[PDB]
Amino acid sequence: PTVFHKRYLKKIRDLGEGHFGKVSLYCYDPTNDGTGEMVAVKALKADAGPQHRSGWKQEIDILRTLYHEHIIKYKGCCEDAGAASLQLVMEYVPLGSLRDYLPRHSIGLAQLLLFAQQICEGMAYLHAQHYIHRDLAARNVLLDNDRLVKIGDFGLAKAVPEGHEYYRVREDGDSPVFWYAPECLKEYKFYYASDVWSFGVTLYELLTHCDSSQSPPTKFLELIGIAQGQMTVLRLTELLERGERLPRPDKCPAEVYHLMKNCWETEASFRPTFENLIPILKTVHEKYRH
Ligand SMILES: Nc1ncnc2c1ncn2[C@@H]1O[C@H](COP(=O)(O)OP(=O)(O)O)[C@@H](O)[C@H]1O
Ligand SMILES: [Mg+2]
Ligand SMILES: [Mg+2]
Repeated sequence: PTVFHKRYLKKIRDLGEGHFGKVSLYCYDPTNDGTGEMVAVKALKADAGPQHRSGWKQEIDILRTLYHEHIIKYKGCCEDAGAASLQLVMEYVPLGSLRDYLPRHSIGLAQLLLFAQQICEGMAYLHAQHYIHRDLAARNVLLDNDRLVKIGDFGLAKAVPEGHEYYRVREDGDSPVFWYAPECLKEYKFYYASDVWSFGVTLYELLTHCDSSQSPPTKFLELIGIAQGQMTVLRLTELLERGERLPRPDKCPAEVYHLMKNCWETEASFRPTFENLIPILKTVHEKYRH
């Protein structure tokens, strides 16, 4: 509901880009003294078409209705006269995403399992609100402090109508295919269980400290090959249907890899829900903590 006046917004730096969104760091200082809050402002590029504009409206509408300790905090909106739409104002998390933080900070196993438990808590809340995230990846998991994680980026999020188990989307170039379950790839159907598959991929990213050489696109493309014409998604669907999976990260405990593999069941109903994962991850974190 809050309205931020463009008048008092001072750009500090960009945090994320590019086609078709941009996240920037601003100081919102109405007193003009410097005591003003630091905010992360997400803007829709003025060049964006109707499809991305109706989607952006949905992203703001969804984030506005969500309230959870593991979901990025919505602060309000700013009128972007130049766009012309709304700029999404949210809390700024200094440590950034796990994708940017982990390659530079060796975090212990216990802490990574805590982040994974918190991701499941935030996701179970999201699923109880009858929404699917559709872009669950380490790049979209923001770190508030060494012990606290927050899910962001609701750009692909959708409301799943009551009584329905899935939502159908179309063939898109920006689809994060390397984080997607086979039902999404082959039938274009996104179930609550499809987000669980993406969590298994996110859990794999965390256990690899988001190392680029071990990332899901890197590993799947080494399996698929780069001279496949328009067939990368087809070869991906085929390798997953044959039971091939991302490997066990170095130092990942066997039980944790088995949990990962269970999130990667080909049959969507054989996967645990986020509600089932919470006590499991609480127990595993407790085992590994010291
Ligand atoms: N609240 C925030 N605080 C700090 N960095 C953020 C915040 N929101 C986003 N970012 C950074 O900007 C990147 C892009 O933001 P995101 O919402 O995921 O946009 P996109 O839809 O283009 O992927 C994130 O991966 C992260 O690096
Ligand atoms: Mg993102
Ligand atoms: Mg996004």
